[PDB]
Amino acid sequence: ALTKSQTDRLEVLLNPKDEISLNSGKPFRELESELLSRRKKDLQQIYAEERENYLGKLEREITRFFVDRGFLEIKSPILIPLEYIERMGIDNDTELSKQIFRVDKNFCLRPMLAPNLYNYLRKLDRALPDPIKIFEIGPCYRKESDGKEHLEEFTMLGFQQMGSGCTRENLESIITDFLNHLGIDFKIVGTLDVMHGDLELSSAGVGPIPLDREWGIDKPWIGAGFGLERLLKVKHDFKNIKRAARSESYYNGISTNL
Amino acid sequence: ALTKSQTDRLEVLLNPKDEISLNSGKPFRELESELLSRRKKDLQQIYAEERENYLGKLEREITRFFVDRGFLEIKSPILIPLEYIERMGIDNDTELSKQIFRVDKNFCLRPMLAPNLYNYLRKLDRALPDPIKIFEIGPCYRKESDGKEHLEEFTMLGFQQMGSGCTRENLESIITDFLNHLGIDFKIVGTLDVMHGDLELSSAGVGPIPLDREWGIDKPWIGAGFGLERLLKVKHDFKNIKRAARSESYYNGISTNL
Ligand SMILES: Nc1ncnc2c1ncn2[C@@H]1O[C@H](COP(=O)(O)OP(=O)(O)NP(=O)(O)O)[C@@H](O)[C@H]1O
Ligand SMILES: Nc1ncnc2c1ncn2[C@@H]1O[C@H](COP(=O)(O)OP(=O)(O)NP(=O)(O)O)[C@@H](O)[C@H]1O
Ligand SMILES: N[C@@H](Cc1cccc(C(F)(F)F)c1)C(=O)O
Ligand SMILES: N[C@@H](Cc1cccc(C(F)(F)F)c1)C(=O)O
Ligand SMILES: [Mg+2]
Ligand SMILES: [Mg+2]
Ligand SMILES: [Mg+2]
Ligand SMILES: [Mg+2]
Repeated sequence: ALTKSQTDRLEVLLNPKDEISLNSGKPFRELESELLSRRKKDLQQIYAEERENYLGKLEREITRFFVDRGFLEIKSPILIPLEYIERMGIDNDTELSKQIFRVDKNFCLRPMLAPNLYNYLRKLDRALPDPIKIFEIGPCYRKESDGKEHLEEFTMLGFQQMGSGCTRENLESIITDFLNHLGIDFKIVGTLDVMHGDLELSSAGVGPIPLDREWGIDKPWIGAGFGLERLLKVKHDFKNIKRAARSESYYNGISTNL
Repeated sequence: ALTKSQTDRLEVLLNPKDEISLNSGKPFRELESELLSRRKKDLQQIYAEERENYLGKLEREITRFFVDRGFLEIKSPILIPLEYIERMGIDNDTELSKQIFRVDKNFCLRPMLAPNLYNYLRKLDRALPDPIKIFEIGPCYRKESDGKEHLEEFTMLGFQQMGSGCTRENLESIITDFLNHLGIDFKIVGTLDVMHGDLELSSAGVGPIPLDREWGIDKPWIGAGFGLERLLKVKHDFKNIKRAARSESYYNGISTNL
């Protein structure tokens, strides 16, 4: 009989498509040696042929999608003024209020892209023709209870369109084309949320809303935010989102502790 | 005569290749209106035709280079254990000691890639054939005095090879092919530093060194780290590195305050 510790160890080495039944009579040392050999060969194959990181490759694929659909690629600060959080309407009695990683006195690691996107929409409206279409992909940070769907350090896609054409129908069409392009099953639940079963892939919004005024925004808009690691978790059928994270423990979902 | 404040404003709107002499008799309001029109059209052109962010595009170009030369693409945590800094030999009497952005009690924003790359070299040596070739591109953070060559939030390329072939000659060849591929003039000064005039583009190293033992490393290695914003600063002839940063004030080196 395998111990709980022994099966924890074998699960770390098990990949979702592996056709190995641990429940078999063979001893731990044999099962472990078999999985070690498979995971080493998986890494050798990546090293020999493709060599691209899941998270980076997904970011490049998403970037190509939105650039081709006419969205401007934004790269804005990750370390943002703490005042952006309050101006987002976030204070006591909101969950996000307590999830913020603070740096020094006046700064924090961004938990969301909306502040910087708001600022870019306002400034670019003075230069660019209607409608204004932008997106950003990059790190975001939230303090979280241990979860199989939550990382404290994750990667967010955010996209926003401002001006004409900002209808719910057009928003659902962007989401639908995007996730069909990636090959990720979903349902849109209606603000609106893009779900994979019980897992939230995205929350999306249709403006205007009263908050827009604080940011100097006075036009209709549509937008959404997606976690890339949740997308990888669904696409690759990982049982825990840690396999998709920036990590020293997993490479493209393969254990690095061999 | 233009005030210092007025010329500060016009310089924000001036692009390096602009053939406009501010020294001309025309009044501030006219010069400003002329530059505003040029910068707006520069942004319209980006929005119409390419739409890619300088920093992201450079990252993708560098990624393609190293992947094609056989380096594995790494994406590891940006928020790292504070213990990695001490184990790097960094304490009082080192500059970097005081430059660290600390988060909570046991963590910090990484100021360097060497800790995570060291850990990846050690773990991948159990799976991959010799030599082991990896690279990473991503955010790094250092507290800095105001500088025209320094950002507090920047982007670092790090690459490292471990095992056979780790000679100084092979290291200089990687650097030389890389910067000739990007079109960036340089000189190698000899550890070794890759300089553009007085601007340091890279510091590079040849192991083994005694520090390797703390990280479980016992093979020869070569590697280097490059700041992407310094590369963009040289390539685009920006007078201040802020034009290349993650920013809300500049898009591809064009002022967003129009
Ligand atoms: N801690 C996290 N780890 C991974 N992805 C996250 C995390 N927090 C948010 N996301 C993703 O980022 C998207 C935009 O943020 P948001 O809509 O605020 O998520 P959320 O409301 O916190 N969903 P949830 O925390 O699961 O109840 C979400 O739809 C998720 O896909
Ligand atoms: N604050 C910064 N802003 C932008 N790039 C940086 C910064 N700090 C380091 N870099 C880049 O990262 C590379 C690797 O880090 P490192 O060799 O430690 O730089 P460095 O020794 O601090 N050079 P310098 O700070 O200018 O005296 C450097 O060669 C720079 O190109
Ligand atoms: N509220 C989260 C997710 C989100 C939701 C809807 C619209 C956007 C955005 F992309 F338009 F910003 C983002 C965030 O701000 O990142
Ligand atoms: N000392 C810095 C830069 C550096 C220098 C030489 C080698 C590397 C590396 F890529 F091999 F890590 C990195 C850092 O650690 O990022
Ligand atoms: Mg949450
Ligand atoms: Mg949500
Ligand atoms: Mg320095
Ligand atoms: Mg140096």
